[PDB]
Amino acid sequence: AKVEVGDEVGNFKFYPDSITVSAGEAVEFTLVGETGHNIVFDIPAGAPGTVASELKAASMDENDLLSEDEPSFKAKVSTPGTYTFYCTPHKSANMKGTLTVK
Ligand SMILES: [Cu+2]
Repeated sequence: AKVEVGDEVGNFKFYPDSITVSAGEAVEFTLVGETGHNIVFDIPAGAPGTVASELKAASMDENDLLSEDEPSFKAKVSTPGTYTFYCTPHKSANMKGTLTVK
């Protein structure tokens, strides 16, 4: 799947903010615009440790931002369920989306 992160007008959004993928299908986040962003998954409380490792490996580090020099990030989640992801700089601005894995 492909998700655009931000736009050329500097809005703090994922495009689309809701994606449904198959197990193990990579979703490629690509930066659009000059504002840096990243993607970190929320870890469901109560999640088994296998789902928590997977979601952490599918997340960018705190000190990592997509830039014109690193414009994409690829995440793969194979466990069925729906997961929330957000951008750390603009988490306050409701810059978030959902990933449904079938
Ligand atoms: Cu952002």
